Amino acid sequence: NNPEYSSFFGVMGASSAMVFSAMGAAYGTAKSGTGIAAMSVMRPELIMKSIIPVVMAGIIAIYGLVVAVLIANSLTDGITLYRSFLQLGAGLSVGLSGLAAGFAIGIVGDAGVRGTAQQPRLFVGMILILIFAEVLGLYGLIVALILSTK
Amino acid sequence: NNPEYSSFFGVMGASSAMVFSAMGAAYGTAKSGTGIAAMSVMRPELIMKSIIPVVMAGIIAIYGLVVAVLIANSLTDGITLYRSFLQLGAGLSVGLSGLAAGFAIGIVGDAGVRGTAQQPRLFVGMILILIFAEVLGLYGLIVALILSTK
Amino acid sequence: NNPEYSSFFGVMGASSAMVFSAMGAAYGTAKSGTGIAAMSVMRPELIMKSIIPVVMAGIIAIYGLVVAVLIANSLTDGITLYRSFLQLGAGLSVGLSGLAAGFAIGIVGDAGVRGTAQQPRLFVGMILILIFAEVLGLYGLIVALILSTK
Amino acid sequence: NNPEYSSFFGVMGASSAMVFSAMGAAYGTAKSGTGIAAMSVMRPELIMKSIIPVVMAGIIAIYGLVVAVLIANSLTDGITLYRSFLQLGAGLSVGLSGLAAGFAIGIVGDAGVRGTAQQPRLFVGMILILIFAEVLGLYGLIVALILSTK
Amino acid sequence: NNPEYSSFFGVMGASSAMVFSAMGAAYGTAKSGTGIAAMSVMRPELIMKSIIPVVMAGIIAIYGLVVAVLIANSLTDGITLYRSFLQLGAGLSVGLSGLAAGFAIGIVGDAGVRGTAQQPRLFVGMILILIFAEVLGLYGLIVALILSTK
Amino acid sequence: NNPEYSSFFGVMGASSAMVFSAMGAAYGTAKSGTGIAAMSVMRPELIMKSIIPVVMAGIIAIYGLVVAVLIANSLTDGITLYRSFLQLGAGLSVGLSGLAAGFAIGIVGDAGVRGTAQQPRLFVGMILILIFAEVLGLYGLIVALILSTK
Amino acid sequence: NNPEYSSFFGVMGASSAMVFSAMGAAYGTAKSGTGIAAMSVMRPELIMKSIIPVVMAGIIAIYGLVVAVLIANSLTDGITLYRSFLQLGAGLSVGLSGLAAGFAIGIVGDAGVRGTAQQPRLFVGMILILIFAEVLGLYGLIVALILSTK
Amino acid sequence: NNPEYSSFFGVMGASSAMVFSAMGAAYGTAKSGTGIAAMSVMRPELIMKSIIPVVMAGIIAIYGLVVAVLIANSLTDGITLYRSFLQLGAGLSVGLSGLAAGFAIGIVGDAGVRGTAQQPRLFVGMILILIFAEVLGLYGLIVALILSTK
Amino acid sequence: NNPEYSSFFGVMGASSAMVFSAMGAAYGTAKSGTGIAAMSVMRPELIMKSIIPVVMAGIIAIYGLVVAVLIANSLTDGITLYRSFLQLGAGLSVGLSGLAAGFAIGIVGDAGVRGTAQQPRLFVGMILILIFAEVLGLYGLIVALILSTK
Amino acid sequence: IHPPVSYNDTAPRILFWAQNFSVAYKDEWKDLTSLTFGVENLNLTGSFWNDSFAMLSLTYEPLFGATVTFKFILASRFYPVSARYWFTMERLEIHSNGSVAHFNVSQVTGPSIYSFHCEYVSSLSKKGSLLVTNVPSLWQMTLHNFQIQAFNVTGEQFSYASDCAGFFSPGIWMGLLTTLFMLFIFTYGLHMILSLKTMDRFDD
Amino acid sequence: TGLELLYLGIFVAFWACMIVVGICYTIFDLGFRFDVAWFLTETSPFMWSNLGIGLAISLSVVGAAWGIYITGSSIIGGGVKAPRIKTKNLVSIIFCEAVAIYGIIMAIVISNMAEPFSATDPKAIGHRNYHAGYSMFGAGLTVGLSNLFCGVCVGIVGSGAALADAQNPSLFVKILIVEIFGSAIGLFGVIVAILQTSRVKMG
Amino acid sequence: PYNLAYKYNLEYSVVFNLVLWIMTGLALAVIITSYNIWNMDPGYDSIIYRMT
Repeated sequence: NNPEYSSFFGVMGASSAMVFSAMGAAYGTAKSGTGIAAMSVMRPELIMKSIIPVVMAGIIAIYGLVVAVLIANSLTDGITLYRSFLQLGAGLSVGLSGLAAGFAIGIVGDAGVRGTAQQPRLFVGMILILIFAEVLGLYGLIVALILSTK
Repeated sequence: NNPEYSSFFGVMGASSAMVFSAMGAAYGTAKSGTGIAAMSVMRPELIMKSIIPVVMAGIIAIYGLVVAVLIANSLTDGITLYRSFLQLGAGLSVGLSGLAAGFAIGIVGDAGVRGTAQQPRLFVGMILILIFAEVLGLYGLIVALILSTK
Repeated sequence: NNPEYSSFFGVMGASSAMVFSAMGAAYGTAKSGTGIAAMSVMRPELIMKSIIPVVMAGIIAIYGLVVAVLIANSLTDGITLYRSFLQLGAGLSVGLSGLAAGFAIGIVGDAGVRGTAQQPRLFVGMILILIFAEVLGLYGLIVALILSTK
Repeated sequence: NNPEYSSFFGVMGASSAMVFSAMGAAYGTAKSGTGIAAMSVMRPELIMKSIIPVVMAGIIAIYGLVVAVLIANSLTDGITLYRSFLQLGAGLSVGLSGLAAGFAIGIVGDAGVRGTAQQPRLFVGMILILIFAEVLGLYGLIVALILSTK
Repeated sequence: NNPEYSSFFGVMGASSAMVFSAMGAAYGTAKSGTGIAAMSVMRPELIMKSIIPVVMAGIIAIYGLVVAVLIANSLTDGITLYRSFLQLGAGLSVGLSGLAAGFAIGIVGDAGVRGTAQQPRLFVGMILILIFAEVLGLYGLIVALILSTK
Repeated sequence: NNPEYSSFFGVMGASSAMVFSAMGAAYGTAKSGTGIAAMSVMRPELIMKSIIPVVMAGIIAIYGLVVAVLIANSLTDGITLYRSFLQLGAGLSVGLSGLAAGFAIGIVGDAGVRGTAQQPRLFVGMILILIFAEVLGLYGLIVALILSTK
Repeated sequence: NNPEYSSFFGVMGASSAMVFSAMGAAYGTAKSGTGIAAMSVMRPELIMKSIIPVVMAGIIAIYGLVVAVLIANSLTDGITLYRSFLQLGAGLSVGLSGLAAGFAIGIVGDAGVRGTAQQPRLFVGMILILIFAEVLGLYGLIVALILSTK
Repeated sequence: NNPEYSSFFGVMGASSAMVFSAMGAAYGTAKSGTGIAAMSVMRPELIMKSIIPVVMAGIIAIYGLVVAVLIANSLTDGITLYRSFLQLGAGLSVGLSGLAAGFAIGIVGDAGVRGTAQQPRLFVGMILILIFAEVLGLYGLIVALILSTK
Repeated sequence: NNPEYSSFFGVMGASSAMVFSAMGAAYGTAKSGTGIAAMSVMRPELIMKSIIPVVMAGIIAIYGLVVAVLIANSLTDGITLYRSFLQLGAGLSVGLSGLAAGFAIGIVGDAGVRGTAQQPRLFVGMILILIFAEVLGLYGLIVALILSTK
Repeated sequence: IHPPVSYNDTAPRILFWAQNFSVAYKDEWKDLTSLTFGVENLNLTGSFWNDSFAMLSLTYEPLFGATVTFKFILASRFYPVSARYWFTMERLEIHSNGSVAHFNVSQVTGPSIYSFHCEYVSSLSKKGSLLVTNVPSLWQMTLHNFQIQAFNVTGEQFSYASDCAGFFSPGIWMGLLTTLFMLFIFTYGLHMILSLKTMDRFDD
Repeated sequence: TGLELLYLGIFVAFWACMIVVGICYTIFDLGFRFDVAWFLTETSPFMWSNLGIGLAISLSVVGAAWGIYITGSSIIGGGVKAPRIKTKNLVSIIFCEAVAIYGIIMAIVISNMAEPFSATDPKAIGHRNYHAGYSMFGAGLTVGLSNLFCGVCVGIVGSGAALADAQNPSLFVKILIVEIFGSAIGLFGVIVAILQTSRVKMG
Repeated sequence: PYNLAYKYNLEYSVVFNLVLWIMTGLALAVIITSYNIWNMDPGYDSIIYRMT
């Protein structure tokens, strides 16, 4: 006696998990990329030490993919309303966490890589701040998997 | 038999895939194209190298098209509401993901083309950033494939 | 017995707790990071000690996470609507209170580091105001825990 | 007897009491922090003496916490819809009163600390305006308390 | 009859009565304080007498308090829907009226105190204008009183 | 019999009659006062005459009070829905008319006093214009009285 | 017998009728007044001639008043929905048309007066354009009268 | 058989036919009048010949009047929904077409008159452009009339 | 047999067909005429050649007119919902197409007229481009006719 | 306010009410409210109840030269879309002298645990025409403030009621979609037209 | 920012209403009232099909015209000092117009899909018929927006192309590759629309 | 008595939509007119710089 409309929420959980994490990663890549492009004209040797934020946005994206794929695997044609809402919760948690964490990663990377261009000592501060940002996506992942697996 | 209105969400799934993928590809193409046009007058020797980002945007478009075709073939007038929701999920997953990817490709391509116009050594880093940006849409394509095939 | 949609608000609480507090932490991280990268140029010796705002901001995310997981383990299939409402309340409390806190930390730290670049004495007042900012997230945790436990 | 959803308005009252007070306090602390940081440059001997506005923002937060805690403590399951409404009323009262107070404290301080930096005489004036702004949150607390008791 | 949702309107009335008056007082105090801070640097000797517009904002706040307390005193579980509606009406009457008075007092003070700093004579005329601005809230209070006791 | 919720529109009529008239008078008072300060700084002697526009805004406040009080005295529990809607019409008619009149009086007062400082003989045209602006609120009142007493 | 709620549309016709007409008139008076004030500082001899646009706006006000009085007088507690709707139509037709005429009168009055000070020959054309502006409100009144009487 | 509420859409046909054509004529006269005023200060002898654009805006108004009056004449009580909708259609067709036409008239008249002041020969071209815009209002009238009579 | 409201959609189709085309034409003529005046002041001898863009705007208006009257002809009382929506489709098809075509013709016309003013060689280019915009209006008209004559 | 008609089986099981209940045959109207409600002599013979089905057979002896009866035929069942048991009034069956007539019913539906209400459940066009036929019929029926509940009954009380009075209707929804997609276009056009501007200067 | 503030305000109000109404319906148990199925079923398939076609043509035309003027402004301005431009860079205009060409092709193709019903009851209308409605609406929406976006893209890149050509004759023939890729997106939209309508039948 | 449902009218849909949308249009018209006047340029540019 499982409503057929209930399964929609699980699909939406998977979608959200993918899409919002994707938007966060996209912005994070974007701002860090413009920063890198600006920096590279003056200090090309910093390209590889400065791409790291893009990798971290990529990690936000992989977090989104992991949660979304897990939700998809858990989905079923007669999925219960309770479990489906759990999957929606996981999807929103991870997706919006990734959105926020990516916003942070992008802004931090932009400002930082620019900062290093004029002052190389800042590199350590960059990497610290960037990981502190990525930790938000980690928390999103944590909560998302807990809900998706309950 | 399945409810009469069921197929609506599957139709929307196909449409969303193609349409949002097209939005992403269009923005990426246009942004990279304005960058390319501005760069051409300055450093004409770099045009055929600088094209690549438009190819990445086209890759996002292809990602959209593949999913859209899959949903179109899977679609019929009597699908279960569950599969209809899943088709919509696949469509949105690839589509919005491609949109985010497209903004990424456009911005990164523009900034990087502008940089390389001034400093050739940025080129390879730009390629790497572009790859990481399209990878965002690739994740959406993976999740969409899974949702649709399930 | 209990309405089947009750679980929706429980999962909404679980999500909200993490997501909104995470947005606050993200904004704080971003503003403080830009401030750090700015101040580093003139006074590169202060970066590590001056990271304390990002260190403090991550705490809002910790708070969000704890409330989220507590709502999660409290969730089950048959919760009464009363309990689901308490879970929603706890989630919203910690999340949005942490968002307010995060705006506070972001602004205060961003201003404080830049000021300290010109006046090292400010650091102590910066810490004081930052504590007065984190306590907002803390109070949200207190109310959220009380609600979720009831 | 009572409709089973009556506690929704109680939990919403709690969430309002905490969250809106938190927003007000956050705005107050943020603007006061900008003021302190700005004034610090040429008058660092005023830092420790100028924290008062942030303290008042903290008191905003304290009213928020107090009302929310009372609300939560008094939430019983079969709460009469009547008292549940009254309780939404108390929460809104304290919370939005705290937001108004937060606007007041923040705007007052951001200018008042600067004015003091140029002119020591103002300090007493600023504290007077701050207390008059503070009593706004105080009135909100009074009203919320009477509705919660009632 | 007396539907179980009746008291909601009266409760919202109390909330409005306090909250909108509080917002008005907040803005009035904020602007008047900003003007006072601006003036003090030039003419510190005016502070004791120039504070008055903030007191006028406080009067608006007091109006809000009085109407709110009357409403709260009047509430009751078996409140008739007509009494609840009168209570709501009184609440809006006082609250939004006070908000208008707050806007007026605030703008007027911001201008007038600055002017007085540059011209001693303006003081009394400013006071008259503030008297009229508060008179608006006084009308609001009277209307709310009549509605409440009707 | 008339449905119980009918008196809603009468109570709203009274509340709006006060509130919107209040908003209009507040705005007019505001702009007039700013202009008065500005003119007074240079030409203090002209204050006593220049205050007049604020008085005429107080007239709008009076209109609002009169109509609101009339409606309040007319309110009854067994009020016919038709009479209730009449009272709502009257309340809106006075209130938003006073809003228009306050707008006009405010802009005219500002501009006119500002000019008057430079050319005293403008006073005649100014006064005439404010008359023309106040008769708008007078018309609002006439319509409101007809509607309410009908 | 007719549906009781019909009264609403008649009262709304009255309210709209007076309100939009009044707002248009207010705009017309206000901008014309700004023009007059700016003009006077130079050419005080043109005050009585320049007042004309404000009168022309007062004409819109009078039109609104006329239709509104007709509507209010014609309302009855047993009004048919046909007649009530018709009254609404009359109200909209005069009021919004008068608002358009109000913007026209105000803008042209301002511009024309300012020019006239610079060039008195403009005055005749300014009259003609003023008349053309008002005939809009006259058409609105005609339509509204026909509607209100049918 | 003639749903009771049918009169509404005929009434709106009337109201639109008036109001939207009126707004179009108003914008036309407004912008053209600003242009006339601007040109006057330089080229007085053109003033009388320059007013044609305002005339054509008035013709937009007269189109509105013709359609609205015909519509009102056709508003019988027991109107069928068919004719009521045709009546609305006529209303919108004239009103919005006239709105667009009046916008065109205003912009073109402004441009044309100020150009003519600089260069007389533009006069015929301006008249031609005004005609080609005015035919838009003419088509609005033609479609509205057809819809109304059919 | 057929629902009584069926005619509304056909009426909306006709009204849209007129109105959107009219607005497109209005924008086109306004922009074009502005450019014509600007070129005129310097080059009186190009008016007759330059007017063409306004003529093509007239063409799009005519397209709207023909489609609209064709729909009006088919607006019969016993209109089946099928035919009604066919007419709505015709309406939108011509209408939005014409609005876009008007934008294109207007902007291209302004740009081209200004260019011709300096460079006579461009005139043929102007016309050649403009035809490619106007053929869009032809396209919308064609599809609208096919729909209406389905 | 008269009491509802109730069919009982160890307890009330089917419940029906209206403020006014009337019928016509050959356009000659007659009123049934008093003869129906509260009066004990209302013959319910032939009425039948099932957890899946219900048939309420009201009866009046002299009406229209016949011992007339009205069978309201209702059912309930599981719809897989949602866990709920929905209910519907399928048809109305008039029984007349040696004769029967069938009316299909359009919009009387809802969750089985809630009653249903409607103003003017009647065959006349002017009043909603919720009862319908393909064949033109001698019969007219009108039920003003009709309310009914044939499943999950509990004592004399009705359950909470769903109502015909939705915030929208099919026609209204289609109209709102149409007007919204007109308004999108209109706002786009008006935005662009309002962004039109005029130059402040001219060349030499 | 007047009108944009208005759009933002109305948008916020609409979605606030949606959110609050959703919470209230769920809390009051009105999922039976809020059943999307009734909306989707009683909204006539004709409305879907015909909004579909109208958008299919009109959005395509919007893209075409938008891109057209975006590139035409540049083509003209550059041509002022570079008369060679007018004949050459017109390929931007032609590629913009191809979008509206697609618009017609799919619009008329879909128009061949429509047929009446002579049925009102949803059961009588049937799955095939409701599917026809939604499918036509979706195919129209898809083609319309893919064309819109292709058009804006091609217009922008063409503007850039003309401006670049103004400074150097030789570059245009190479930049046009970006234009080709832009048109490819519209072609993808066309393909998707074709597939969506390929198995549709009203009647 | 007997938990009779509240007597919603038959034309509730149409009356409700008429009220809602008419009031929405009215409220928006009022708000926009107020906005436009609120931002009405006071136009004393010849005086502003003497005052300031």
